[PDB]
Amino acid sequence: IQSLTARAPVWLAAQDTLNQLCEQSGETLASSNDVTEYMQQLLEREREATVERDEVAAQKRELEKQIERLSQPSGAEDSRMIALAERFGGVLLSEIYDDITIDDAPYFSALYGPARHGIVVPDLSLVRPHLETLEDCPEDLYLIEGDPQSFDDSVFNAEEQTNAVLVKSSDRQWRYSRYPELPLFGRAARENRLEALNLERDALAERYATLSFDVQKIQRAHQAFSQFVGKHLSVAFDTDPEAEIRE
Amino acid sequence: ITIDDAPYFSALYGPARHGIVVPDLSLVRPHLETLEDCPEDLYLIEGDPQSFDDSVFNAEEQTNAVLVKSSDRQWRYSRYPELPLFGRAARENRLEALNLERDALAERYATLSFDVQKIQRAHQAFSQFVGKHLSVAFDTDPEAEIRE
Amino acid sequence: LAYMEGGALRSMSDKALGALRLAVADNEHLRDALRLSEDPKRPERKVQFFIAVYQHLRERIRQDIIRTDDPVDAIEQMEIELARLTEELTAREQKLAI
Repeated sequence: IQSLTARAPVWLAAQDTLNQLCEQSGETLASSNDVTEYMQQLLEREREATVERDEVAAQKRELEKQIERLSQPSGAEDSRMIALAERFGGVLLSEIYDDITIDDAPYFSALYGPARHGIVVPDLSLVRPHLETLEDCPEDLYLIEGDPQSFDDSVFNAEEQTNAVLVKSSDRQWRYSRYPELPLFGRAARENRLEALNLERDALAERYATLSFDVQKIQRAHQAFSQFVGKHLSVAFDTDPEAEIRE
Repeated sequence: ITIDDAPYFSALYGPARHGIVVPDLSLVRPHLETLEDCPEDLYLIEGDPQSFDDSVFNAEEQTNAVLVKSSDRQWRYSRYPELPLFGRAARENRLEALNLERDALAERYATLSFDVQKIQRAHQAFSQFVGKHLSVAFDTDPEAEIRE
Repeated sequence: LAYMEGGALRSMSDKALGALRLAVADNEHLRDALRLSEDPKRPERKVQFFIAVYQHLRERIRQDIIRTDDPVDAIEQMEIELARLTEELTAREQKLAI
């Protein structure tokens, strides 16, 4: 009786800890081997959830990068377009066409092509010296000549076609710009579209948070099981003393 | 095309780097309205595919860059890219380097998997011991008590 | 604890009450219930205090975004909320900067 009594409290605390740990799970444990397979299932769920979480995070990061790219000063290639714009007494072409209608925006964007984002500089000789210096700039920088406040439409070999525009960029060379959707020009409702991107990313962030919480919960369950087994295995699944002591 | 001038050719061509050498230009205009899946800024040039004459540019070479009079009141500045569209030569050594990195990752994964296998085996041995010899584990020798 | 003498139980209870003193400093109703609970001739008050804890812990659940009636199971939901609010804080900081 005294030996069983001495053994008792350890066994009782072990039983209570094990019952709490198992009930926290949907399963009830019955063996050390069974605990090991539960650990294996925990590892499987963890290695899965982490992959989904990372995939969602990559999608998320792409979404915020896209949202930022449309931010300032007027959503464009502002990484270097900024310095390229204020360093010279010019104005962004996209900003110049900032207020164009959503309907004329695609037409003008197709008409202007890769030069939509160009910078208006009436001289073209201010950039002539600095050209050699420019090593950190978009692989294709675009500049146009005219009055930034009242620039006259760039003369083009344009040829409008159904929802598109052909153009002769140089002798024997044509660029065919199909009417884009949600264009560069007309950057007033494009702010509304980056708001729509924020709305879209809201659900992505919600799902990422759920996945991260699941990962944390699985990690904490695994750590609790580890601590358990550290303190617990010696008496796990052993016979009940209380009944023996009463008998 | 040579690796040396390939970045130069890419910088000179710009977005027109990706283009089709159609010496007629007559199959496009009727089909132009018929092109919908084509890239939005489709680029087409007139030249002989057998001997494509050098494309027309008013090109000035700056240090690792170029300036081209793309059109009236339009001067375009470009820099030299890497892995240019021209002179690909299949760039097979880049594929090989990527394969080397992937194979190194696979080898590392194999080694880690083997280590995990060994650790699992040791765990199962420990579990087996504690399942069958835990009760008498570390306890004293009964032979002395028996002799006493 | 069924196999531990009363003196050690008194000692653990004393330590726990000392901790509760600091823990419940802010609250007034829980503090008053605790201040009542130490009379040794009214044991049920102690039990009541526990109820008063859980009860209180339930009303302040802010069930608008939480559901678990048991506060012990709401720690996960608060952790979820902290993670979500950290994300929202990052977004807000970026927006303010721009």
